[PDB]
Amino acid sequence: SAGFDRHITIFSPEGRLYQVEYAFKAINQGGLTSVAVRGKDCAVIVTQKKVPDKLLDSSTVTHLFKITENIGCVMTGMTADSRSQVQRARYEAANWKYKYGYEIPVDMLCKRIADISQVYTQNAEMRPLGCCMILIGIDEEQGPQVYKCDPAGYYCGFKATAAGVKQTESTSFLEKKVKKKFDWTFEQTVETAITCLSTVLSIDFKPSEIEVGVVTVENPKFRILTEAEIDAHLVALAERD
Amino acid sequence: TRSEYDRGVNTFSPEGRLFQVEYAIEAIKLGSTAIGIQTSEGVCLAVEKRITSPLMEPSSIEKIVEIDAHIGCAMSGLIADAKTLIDKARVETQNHWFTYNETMTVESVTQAVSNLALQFGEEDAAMSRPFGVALLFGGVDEKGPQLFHMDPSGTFVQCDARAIGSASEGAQSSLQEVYHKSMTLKEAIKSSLIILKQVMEEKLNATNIELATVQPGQNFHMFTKEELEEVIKDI
Amino acid sequence: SYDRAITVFSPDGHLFQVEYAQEAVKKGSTAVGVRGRDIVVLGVEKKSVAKLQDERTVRKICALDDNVCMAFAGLTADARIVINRARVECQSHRLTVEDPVTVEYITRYIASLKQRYTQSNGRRPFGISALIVGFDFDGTPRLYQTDPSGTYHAWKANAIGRGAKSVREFLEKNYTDEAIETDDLTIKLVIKALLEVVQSGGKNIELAVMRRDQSLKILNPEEIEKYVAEIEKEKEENE
Amino acid sequence: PLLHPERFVNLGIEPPKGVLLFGGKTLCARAVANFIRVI
Amino acid sequence: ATNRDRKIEEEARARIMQIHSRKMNVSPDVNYEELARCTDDFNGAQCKAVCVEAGMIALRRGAEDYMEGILEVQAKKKANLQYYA
Amino acid sequence: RNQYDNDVTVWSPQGRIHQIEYAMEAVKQGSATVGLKSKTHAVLVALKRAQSELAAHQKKILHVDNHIGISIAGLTADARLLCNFMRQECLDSRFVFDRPLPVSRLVSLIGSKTQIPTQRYGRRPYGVGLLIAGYDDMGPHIFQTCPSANYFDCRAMSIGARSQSARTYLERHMSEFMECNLNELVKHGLRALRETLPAEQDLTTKNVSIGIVGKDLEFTIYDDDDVSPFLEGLEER
Amino acid sequence: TGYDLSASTFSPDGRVFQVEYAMKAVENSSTAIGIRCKDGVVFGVEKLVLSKLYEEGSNKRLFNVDRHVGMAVAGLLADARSLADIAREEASNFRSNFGYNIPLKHLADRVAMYVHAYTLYSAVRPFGCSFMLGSYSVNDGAQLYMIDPSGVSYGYWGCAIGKARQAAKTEIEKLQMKEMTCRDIVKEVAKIIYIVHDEVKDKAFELELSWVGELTNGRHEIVPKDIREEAEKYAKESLKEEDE
Ligand SMILES: Nc1ncnc2c1ncn2[C@@H]1O[C@H](COP(=O)(O)OP(=O)(O)OP(=O)(O)O)[C@@H](O)[C@H]1O
Repeated sequence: SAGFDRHITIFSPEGRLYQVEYAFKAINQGGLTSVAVRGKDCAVIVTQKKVPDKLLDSSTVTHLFKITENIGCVMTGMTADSRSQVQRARYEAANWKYKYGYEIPVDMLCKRIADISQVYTQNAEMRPLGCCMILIGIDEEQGPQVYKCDPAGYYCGFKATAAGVKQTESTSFLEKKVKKKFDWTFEQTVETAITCLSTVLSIDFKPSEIEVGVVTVENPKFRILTEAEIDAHLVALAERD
Repeated sequence: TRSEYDRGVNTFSPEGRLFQVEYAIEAIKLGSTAIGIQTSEGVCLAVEKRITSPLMEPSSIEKIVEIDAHIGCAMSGLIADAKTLIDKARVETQNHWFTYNETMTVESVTQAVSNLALQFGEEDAAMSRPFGVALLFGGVDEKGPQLFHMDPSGTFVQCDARAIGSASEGAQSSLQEVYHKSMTLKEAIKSSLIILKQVMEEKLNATNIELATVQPGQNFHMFTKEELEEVIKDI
Repeated sequence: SYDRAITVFSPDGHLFQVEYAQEAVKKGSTAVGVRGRDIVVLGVEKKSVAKLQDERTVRKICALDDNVCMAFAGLTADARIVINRARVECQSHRLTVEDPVTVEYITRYIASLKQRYTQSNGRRPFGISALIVGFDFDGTPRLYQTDPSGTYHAWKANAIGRGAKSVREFLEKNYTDEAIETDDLTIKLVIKALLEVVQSGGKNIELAVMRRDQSLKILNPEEIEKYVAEIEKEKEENE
Repeated sequence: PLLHPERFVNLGIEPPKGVLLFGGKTLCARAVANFIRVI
Repeated sequence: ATNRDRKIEEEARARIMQIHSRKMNVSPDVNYEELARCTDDFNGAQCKAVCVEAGMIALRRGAEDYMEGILEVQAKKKANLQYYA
Repeated sequence: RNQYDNDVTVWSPQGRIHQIEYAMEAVKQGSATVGLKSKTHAVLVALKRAQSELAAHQKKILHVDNHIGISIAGLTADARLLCNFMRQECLDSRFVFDRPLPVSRLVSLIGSKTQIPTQRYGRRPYGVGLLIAGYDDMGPHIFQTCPSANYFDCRAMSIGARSQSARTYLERHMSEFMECNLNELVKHGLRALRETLPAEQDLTTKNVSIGIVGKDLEFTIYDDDDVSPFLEGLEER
Repeated sequence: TGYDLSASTFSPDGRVFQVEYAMKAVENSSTAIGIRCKDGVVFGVEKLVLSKLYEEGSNKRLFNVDRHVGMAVAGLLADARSLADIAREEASNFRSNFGYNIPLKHLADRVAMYVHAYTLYSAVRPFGCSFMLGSYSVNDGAQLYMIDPSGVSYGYWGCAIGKARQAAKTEIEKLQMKEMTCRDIVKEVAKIIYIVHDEVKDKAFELELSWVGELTNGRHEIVPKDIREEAEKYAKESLKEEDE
């Protein structure tokens, strides 16, 4: 049962889409990693940064994008596919706002992206672009929301999650943390995410080798934390641990 | 190794060759032999008709056909491709007459037929393989009598005397030996019929050949049984 | 691997799959056609059917117009499609030009249809052969034969299908102007040529007759019995 | 290089031996000889 | 040495040319630099074939001969096709 | 190989496409042609083939809009298609702008057109090498274009089978160019073609084709007797 | 392998072998470098004249896509020309659509869009060439970006693409680009090209430069003859000094 692997629309005798599985393997190929966590009234995403040179422009190099004025996303996997998916999400959000008159709910945007991915999986026209996309936002009613857009059209909502090479270990640590006092403050959730990254990579982060984005009920605008803010949080949490 | 470079008309082999086009050129051979000869007095076409069995009335094996009142086309290859290209030639000649109110030159009409045959796999025209047929257009125009040979690859070239079909290689040498620039139409007819008798399975007698002539004067003419017998008397 | 593609050439220069379509034609019940002075006749083998099967739904002879008939040998569904399209185009040509279709014109159209279906790669050739027998608008017993490869010729009498070779040889031997001098000798020749393949002679024979400016007539089984009796009497007398 | 192979050494080229008749092989070789028969 | 721990993966072609033409009557005017220029990756085996065919042109055609030899190593019989190429 | 050269859309595991190379090899399957230019003239000289002594020689130089001509080396089909495209483009340029089309822009358009098939599996690459000799306000231009959609601006170039000898001759004699009359220019080209030809044969009025363009001189083609003034004065080896 | 054919099939590892082969192909051509000085950007390329028959300026690998953007290519020159045409056409659309000059970051994003669209499908092959966009403007400073067959648009202070990219990057790293001016960064670029060029293998060689900066009024253009001559003279002198 080996020939059922070179096409996306061929079912294996056991009923498996080896091409979509390989797409997930490609998700676990960018090397980088990212984590998202939602607190009582805020959500925060933090992703490993890799700029192995003084020549690269860290300003342009990034993996966080504001899909709209109130929704942010972190990419992982192939960078070209990541940017393409980000632009598609931006277009979908703008189209939603134009058509219906109110900003796209995060779950809605995630669902539309999932539908596009499923269409690509079903119709043998394109390969399923291998990027995993995590959205964070503030819903006026349900509070913070965090979602995933894996390259198979599955879009379950989360309390906290991680994507990339070390997603399993990050998930284990995050479930350990969340099983006790799942309700966290802004500082508490930022600390949980940062310490999850630090322990799972077995290293501590300088302010430059890390990116953080935040959305809060008080300030429901996706904001990228600056070097000063991230360094302040790092030092404060390390001191007070 | 020649099994992956000839699955399509648009695949180049390591020698940089279109093997499918070459294959169609090979297919040209299966047809019966035809000989066209150009002379200052006109052009003569003679074809070995290949009646597979009597009871087939001869007016269905169209190896020589008429293009306008000033050209004749001799065919060797698939009857289907023959019919398609003959229809194209007739339509193009009539269109040119309609537009420019003149008679298309033999070179121009052969060029138009070749232009049709060019489209191999171009997704812009719908044939997908070479037309396995070789044509000889012998006609009369302002440049005097002329004869052109067109092959499936879309290539056309002037030929003061040429032979195509199954007996192509064997007849080309005979034409080369017997050809001197100045002849008469009767001399060309005699030489062509002699070559046909040389390279024909059957005994050359009345039927089993067709003979046509285009002269600076009377239009394209098909020699009937009477004239065929008259010439065969003293080929 | 020089096969299984309508648009691929072989070293000898063959289109093997249209050749295979012709071979598929060769696996059909025999159908003979002959032309007379003022009568054109088509005979066809029946092959008989199980008693539980109705007969009016099985057709090997079909009138394409008032002055043109078509005998068939090959795949039945392809036969139905080709005959339907041929009738459609006969009427369309009558519309376009106010003159009944000529046998040569209609057979050329059928040949063009088959050629169109065999040019491309996403189409299967019409695995059939047809005999078109008719009377031109000037009056002439024309008979043409069309093959799956889109090639059509004109004959005086030919047989297609299983017994094509043997029946063609018999017609070759016993076809003559005196043998077609009148409008009954042609029918006698047709039954004679079909008897080398059919068994009963009357229970496995269907004849269609076209007379100048007269509609097609399918001969009755009793008439076929009378004719075969006449041929048997002639044979025994000549013995 | 049967009647005048010394031309090769005259021109400074070494006349070699060993030719592969890969492919009327038998009678063509016999005519070329026109002898060492082998089984 | 194979074809599938410490593995090992113009000027050289010219040198090979002179080495294999050493036992010949090569004329000094020959531009082996030009010969190596007109190579297009032809390896040492092709250089050996070129020299061997130069010797064969000495045999037949008497002996430009180096250009013809390298072309015939390329095997440019060219079998002129009916279609232009 | 054997699984990376079955179509132009697949990369071999070496950073190379094999169908493009196959086309660039097919270009060398045709008869020799060469081109060059002076400070005031552009010229092409080519060896028109003869399929047989009876059949006349197939035409070689194609007459693009009067200020441009081309010499082809490759499939007749692709050569005709490209010639028709050139003629249509030049006619459109003359129709929209009341002045001739620049040769540089013409060759750029040809390069893009030949490049597009080299990416999508919908047709094979255009198997022809083109020597475009044109005259614009800037001056005479000789361009080469290959099936791989690469086009060069060449001062004196050769293409087709056995082009190395002509290229070497042009390399040696390039110093002469830019200060030669038209007769000397055609003599240079004819000598290059003689060198590329094998020794035992020669150039005859029957089998040689010449094309010239330049100042106040629309593209002119000489063949058969027309080339006699050049060959007659041409020196012998 | 089996999964390398076509660019629409993932290998079991999750790698698009067609795009990897495109990267390999681009890392086989002549080298190009660019540097973003504090108030401008400079491109240089080591063109390889494959034959002396070619005149000077043939195979121009430093195209200009819209007046303010220069584009230095490396790899398959056919794909390079096609991508240059696409970039010009996108810039023209942007200017028509928005009545103002196209930002280089946005232009690079659009061209990466195009390249990734090509690499996605299975009826087309990935672009077999990389390139670098550069521009300078009063309201945007100096920008430089590098695009590759996969279609990524990381920003850069400087970059090298082609055969010798790692050595060129190593040489570039030891420069004061953030503060140096155009008039000297051009000389440094020429020196770097002459250092990294391989004479014993590539034989022929030509040095092609360009820049866009304030001193050009934010308009890309080729180097003047005298400036290029002085830059290559400085590069030759530096090479001799290193050889000493
Ligand atoms: N060029 C030729 N001249 C003369 N006879 C020839 C020629 N080619 C073939 N023949 C005939 O072929 C036969 C000799 O061929 P031979 O016995 O060598 O077979 P072969 O083709 O080499 O086959 P194989 O090696 O496969 O057994 C004789 O009949 C000879 O007349």
